[PDB]
Amino acid sequence: MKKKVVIIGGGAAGMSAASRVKRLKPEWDVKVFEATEWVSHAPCGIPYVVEGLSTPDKLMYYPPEVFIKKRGIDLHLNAEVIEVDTGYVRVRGGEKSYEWDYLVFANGASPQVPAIEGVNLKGVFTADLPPDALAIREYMEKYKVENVVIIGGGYIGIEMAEAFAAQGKNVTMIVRGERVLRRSFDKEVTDILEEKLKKHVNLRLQEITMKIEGEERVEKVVTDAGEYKAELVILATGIKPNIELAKQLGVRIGETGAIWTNEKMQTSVENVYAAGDVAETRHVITGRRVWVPLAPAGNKMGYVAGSNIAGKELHFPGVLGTAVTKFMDVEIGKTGLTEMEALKEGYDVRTAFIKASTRPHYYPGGREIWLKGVVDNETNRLLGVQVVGSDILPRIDTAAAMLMAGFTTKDAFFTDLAYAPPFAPVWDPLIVLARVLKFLEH
Amino acid sequence: MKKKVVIIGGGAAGMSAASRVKRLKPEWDVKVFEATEWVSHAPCGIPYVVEGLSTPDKLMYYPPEVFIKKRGIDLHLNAEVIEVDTGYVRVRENGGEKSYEWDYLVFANGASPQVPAIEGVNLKGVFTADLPPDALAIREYMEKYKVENVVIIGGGYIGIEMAEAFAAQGKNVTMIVRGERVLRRSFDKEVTDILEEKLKKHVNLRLQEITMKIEGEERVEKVVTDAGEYKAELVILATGIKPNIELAKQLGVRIGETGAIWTNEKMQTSVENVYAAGDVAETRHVITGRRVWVPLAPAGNKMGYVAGSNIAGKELHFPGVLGTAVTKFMDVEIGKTGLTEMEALKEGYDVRTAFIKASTRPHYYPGGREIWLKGVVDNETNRLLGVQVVGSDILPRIDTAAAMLMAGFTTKDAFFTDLAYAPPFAPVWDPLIVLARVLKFLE
Ligand SMILES: Cc1cc2nc3c(=O)[nH]c(=O)nc-3n(C[C@H](O)[C@H](O)[C@H](O)COP(=O)(O)OP(=O)(O)OC[C@H]3O[C@@H](n4cnc5c(N)ncnc54)[C@H](O)[C@@H]3O)c2cc1C
Ligand SMILES: Cc1cc2nc3c(=O)[nH]c(=O)nc-3n(C[C@H](O)[C@H](O)[C@H](O)COP(=O)(O)OP(=O)(O)OC[C@H]3O[C@@H](n4cnc5c(N)ncnc54)[C@H](O)[C@@H]3O)c2cc1C
Ligand SMILES: CC(C)(COP(=O)(O)OP(=O)(O)OC[C@H]1O[C@@H](n2cnc3c(N)ncnc32)[C@H](O)[C@@H]1OP(=O)(O)O)[C@@H](O)C(=O)NCCC(=O)NCCS
Ligand SMILES: CC(C)(COP(=O)(O)OP(=O)(O)OC[C@H]1O[C@@H](n2cnc3c(N)ncnc32)[C@H](O)[C@@H]1OP(=O)(O)O)[C@@H](O)C(=O)NCCC(=O)NCCS
Repeated sequence: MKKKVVIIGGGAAGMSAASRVKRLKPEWDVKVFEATEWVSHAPCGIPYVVEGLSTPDKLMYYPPEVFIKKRGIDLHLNAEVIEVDTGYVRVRGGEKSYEWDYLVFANGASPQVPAIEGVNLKGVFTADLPPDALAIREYMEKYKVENVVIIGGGYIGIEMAEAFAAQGKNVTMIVRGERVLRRSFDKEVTDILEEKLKKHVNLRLQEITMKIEGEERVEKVVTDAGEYKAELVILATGIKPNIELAKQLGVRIGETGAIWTNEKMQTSVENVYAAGDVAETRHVITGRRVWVPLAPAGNKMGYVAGSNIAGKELHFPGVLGTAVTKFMDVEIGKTGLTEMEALKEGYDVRTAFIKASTRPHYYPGGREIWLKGVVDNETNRLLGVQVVGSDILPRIDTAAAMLMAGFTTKDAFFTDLAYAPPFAPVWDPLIVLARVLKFLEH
Repeated sequence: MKKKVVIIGGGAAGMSAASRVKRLKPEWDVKVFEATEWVSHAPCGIPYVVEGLSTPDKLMYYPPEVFIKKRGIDLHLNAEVIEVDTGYVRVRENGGEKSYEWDYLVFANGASPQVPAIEGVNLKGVFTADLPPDALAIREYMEKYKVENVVIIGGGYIGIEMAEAFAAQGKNVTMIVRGERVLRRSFDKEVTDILEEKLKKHVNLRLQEITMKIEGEERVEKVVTDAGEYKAELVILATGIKPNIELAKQLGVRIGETGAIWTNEKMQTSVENVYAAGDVAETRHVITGRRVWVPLAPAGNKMGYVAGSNIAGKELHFPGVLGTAVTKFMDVEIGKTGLTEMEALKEGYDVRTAFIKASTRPHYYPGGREIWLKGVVDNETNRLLGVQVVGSDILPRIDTAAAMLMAGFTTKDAFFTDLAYAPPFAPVWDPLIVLARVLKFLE
């Protein structure tokens, strides 16, 4: 029998789920309901759209007709799913009902709303979806901005901060405690991003935002600490998964806050799946259920969800917590457990923090790179690697493979990594790190 | 007790071994005999010093003072090992000869360029690019004599790296390649073709030519091949290299089928207490398990490390090599790991391949260059046999793939590996992941 598949949300995870199902089952009716004008879009591009490095149409991978005419997917744009119950969906010109044999929550995560005064003032913005990027640029046109404040010291906030310093503004970051990205990175890595950050940005640590002032336009921001002139505000205080439709069916919600899924991306409710930013996943090292709202996993989850619906078993092994960002000259990145995390999990750990060069001592253009590694004292296995400086991608990606596989410090050392003078030093920083840790054996 | 450890060769392999031994056994007598004046040197920097992009003193990692004073190695510079016998080594240093007892011996005397049977190889103006003294000799010749036209006899990596060194200096460069294509021995056609496009535009690329003779006055002026003549004031012979095994043979040391000194995981040779590390040594291949010869720097260094540890009674095993290597001509990056399609087929594998094109950034973020990937896969097990990468930003794809191959990843293992994404780094689907997907998990 043909079967009716319904997908809520037309982002990365949603279309990956949509494509996969139709690809495997062309005779099946695959509907996607997206609330906005946007499909196959990238929230990752926003900062760079706003910076103006590029345009907002380039936050699409594929246009609608590629999905409808070229891939046979019944794509409903401007369509908001408002209710769900067993076997039925309710959507909004018009408010119609649809039946499903399978359901995918490819539903994403909306930004967290801190309840303080002036949050609703023309002038205050939160960066999540592509319509937000156009709204900020449509604003900087209708008004004249020179002072910008950013509440949040995470990555979303840093990328937005950079997106304004490049446009030559007086930017102020207000983070709620002792360091930037304290939740995800360790101090000795975070310090090196901050040296560069302090300089190009008014970094205000250990502060809480109290109110936002203005008329109908924003004009000032007050914190427990001091006042700052501001004509535009970005709020990046974290995000939370859109779980409100999920509960509508008493789908299990994870310790994490996101929708509980298994290896097949199935939920606690039969024929109901979940993928992307709404979905809680598994950690590859730890085995703990964890929430890591990032793009590559989002897509893979959609791919995995699509496959199981179309009746070919596939497992998603989980995630490593691999992530990477940048402030100007400085590349920041991790994969696996941070020292803090590894401690929280009750591991017995040793660590190492080294500096190296990015090129051999002869070939020019050699820049600095720092690496912190975390190792389990009992097994010698790597638990995580953090890298900062220049040219950190080969290291992070490489270490991610090694972790996936459960490499030891010794396994890493003898791995045949490449060397040429225009590429890396003789002793690759990753294998240097792995040597400084040592291979202990009772 | 307090053993005597003698190491022939002061390159990466020798110094790694000497350092390791002394580090584990500080009460031991450790001697390094190096023929030249250079210790801890980088022959890998010869092309870049020739280009003038770097000074020669930059080829040394540590000054010899560090090994002697700071580490305790009895380093003997300008000292050549002439004969080897069980227990003894004959060395020529201060014009004369002398004798040294060894309890442990390491061959780290590397590999030297193959001397071709052409007439006129010994004219002045003809150089080999193998050791640091060569790089000086090349600059000093360009200083003493006017050079406009440069001819490279090559095809392989050194050749291309030497060819580039002369081009960006404005010189007129010609490459003589025996048979169909550049780098034909180590890469597949569809990979080298992309480099070759870039080569021909900045090089007089001459394929399927056997250089017959090098002619000139007292010094070089022309190169004659069975294809024709080429005006040349300077010649680089880079037709391949051979392991220095002639003094191993005196000891009765087993030589592997590759031509290099046979070893095991411990870097031990056929002869008791005798070791070999670096470009002299034959090692294991991580995938095939076959004996292989890959004269490259990171392996040579680890081989020295491993040899040192075993001499000093701390057992360690070198797992072998993947055939991982990387080069660049201009802004074209070329690199491989594992087996090519040709190697795999030669080894009798049931093989499927894929060749894809992608970008280094997403279509929003700018600066996106082109990247091409080739993957070889075993049909029966779904495991990656090898990956070749060409274009821009290829280091992540090779290093990551190397780890995967080292470990025995399948295409599905590769596909589901948590690789990093941010716009200034890569596209949402890393080109490696696309390769793994286009390859397929057929079972
Ligand atoms: C500014 C920013 C920068 C980022 N940078 C990176 C990065 O560098 N690297 C990285 O890996 N990740 C990054 N991410 C995260 C990445 O964008 C997400 O993890 C990924 O896009 C998740 O895809 P998704 O389809 O699951 O959710 P989304 O991409 O958010 O798609 C969900 C869609 O569902 C729609 N929807 C919501 N509710 C309904 C409803 N009730 N009815 C119908 N439709 C609905 C929404 O309109 C939305 O379009 C970034 C995110 C942001 C916000
Ligand atoms: C032009 C060029 C470019 C290269 N580029 C790269 C690259 O990009 N990446 C890479 O991984 N590898 C590269 N290599 C290879 C790399 O240099 C070698 O694999 C590495 O140096 C091997 O170290 P080794 O000590 O075994 O040999 P060597 O570094 O050559 O050391 C051997 C030493 O032993 C000495 N010796 C020889 N005979 C005697 C004797 N009779 N008595 C005493 N001493 C003796 C020699 O003088 C020599 O200094 C390149 C090589 C060349 C020539
Ligand atoms: C593109 C998207 C819809 C997924 O669709 P997908 O079909 O799984 O991925 P592709 O369109 O690239 O793949 C189509 C086919 O081409 C092949 N392919 C992809 N790239 C290729 C390449 N460069 N060379 C050769 N083949 C390629 C794939 O193998 C696939 O084959 P298959 O259908 O048999 O599996 C989804 O990832 C998306 O919405 N992306 C944009 C949004 C986003 O990811 N943003 C990032 C979050 S901020
Ligand atoms: C340098 C050489 C002698 C090896 O020496 P080594 O002692 O084994 O390696 P290092 O010099 O880095 O040793 C430094 C020590 O400090 C440690 N260290 C700590 N932090 C470090 C850092 N951030 N970077 C490098 N080493 C660090 C190393 O782990 C090592 O520890 P160990 O003594 O306990 O083993 C050898 O590689 C050589 O001669 N190289 C020159 C030629 C070459 O590199 N290649 C030739 C062709 S390109």
